[PDB]
Amino acid sequence: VTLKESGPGLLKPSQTLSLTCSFSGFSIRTSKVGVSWIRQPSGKGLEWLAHIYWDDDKRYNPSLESRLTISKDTSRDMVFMKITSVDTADTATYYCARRGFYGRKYEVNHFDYWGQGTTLTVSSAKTTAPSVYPLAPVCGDTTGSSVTLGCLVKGYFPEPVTLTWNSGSLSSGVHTFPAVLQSDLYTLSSSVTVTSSTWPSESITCNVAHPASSTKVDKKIVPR
Amino acid sequence: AEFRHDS
Amino acid sequence: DVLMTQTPLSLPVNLGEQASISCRSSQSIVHSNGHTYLEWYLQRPGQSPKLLIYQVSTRFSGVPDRFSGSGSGTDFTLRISRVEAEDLGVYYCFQASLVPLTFGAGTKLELKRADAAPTVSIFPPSSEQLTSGGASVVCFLNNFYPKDINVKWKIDGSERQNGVLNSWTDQDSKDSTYSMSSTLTLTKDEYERHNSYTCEATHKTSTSPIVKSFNRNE
Repeated sequence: VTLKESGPGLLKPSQTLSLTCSFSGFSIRTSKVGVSWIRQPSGKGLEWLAHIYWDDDKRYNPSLESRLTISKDTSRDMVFMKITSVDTADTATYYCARRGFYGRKYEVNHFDYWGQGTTLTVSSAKTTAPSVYPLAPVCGDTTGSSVTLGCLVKGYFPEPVTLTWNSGSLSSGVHTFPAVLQSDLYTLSSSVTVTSSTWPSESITCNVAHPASSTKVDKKIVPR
Repeated sequence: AEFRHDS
Repeated sequence: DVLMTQTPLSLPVNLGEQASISCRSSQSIVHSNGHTYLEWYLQRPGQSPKLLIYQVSTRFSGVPDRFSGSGSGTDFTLRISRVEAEDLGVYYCFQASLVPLTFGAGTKLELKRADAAPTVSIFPPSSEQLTSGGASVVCFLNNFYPKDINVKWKIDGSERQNGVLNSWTDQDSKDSTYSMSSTLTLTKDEYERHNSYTCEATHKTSTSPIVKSFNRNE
């Protein structure tokens, strides 16, 4: 038994989301399993959206129901979800979950199989290259035994970027933070901590690639 | 409202 | 609708110890058909949720017997007898008796370790950003434990709540600490109006505020 969700990946606000869940390894028709859609918004837990029974009866979460339509095509072994008028808050991973049971105990049902999910980001942005900015300390903050440097990767779309330090040779003492979507664009940052004897006497460079915009930028961290 | 469970 | 309240929301443990997670529903989730549709799901880091327990106390096939579910009506408990590395992740209780079906907020079962103070570092805007018309100030708070931390920006002594973008790392796989990045973004003109920039943190490892500052003119 496998479940596979498909979705557009990116939408602009106000568009309609069309999701598909495709089942393998059993028959929706024969099994009479119910199917739900469940989502996980960015930085939140799980939320149940909608469920469809074998006979096409449906149930919805009132919080979103007015925007939701669930449907199925048994002959294709597929279940569908439409969500109208998407906006930023619909940025989430969408899971298809089978409400299976061990035969023939229809009443002892539960979400036994979940797919890998399909992620959606909702943004008005077109492809946008990041601005990459070196973060050097003020002079007072370079008097100790270590120094922390950083790199700010601001205002790009879509994900991902790849950030490395000295072309990947500098890996210890690095913290690269997950990207965050805000005002329709992503921002990411990374810090690296090295000995005071290392920098600024040796060079430290942030390397940033954003494949969607075909950009690659190296920013040397230079003392103020 | 109760969720439907078949038997 | 049925609120599902899990306690605690964060549960640090040592591997090999017992763990206990409580789930309270706001009303009875005994269904009219006689069953109580209380389920427990585990989402391991970077994976899909998986079923652990159904009908309050029945383990799903493949789930080890160190897991046990108990309770009745509104009062439910998940116990793990001896926590293993594959058990770490977020645990959700879930009721499927009433519509909307509802999850708890999730309980993160995480590795315990000794407290550690953040290494805090603050960064003025880069020359490059300033020339473009913007001004971001960045504060890193690195390698701290526990995860609970309050970060405040102050500009000329006044708290700045707006224009902030925060990001957090997941618990470190080797040293089990957390790190945070906070970016306060202004216009160049706003940045040039003000003098002192401060990143202030409250964490249990210090009896006083953890402060890093700079003056724009220095």
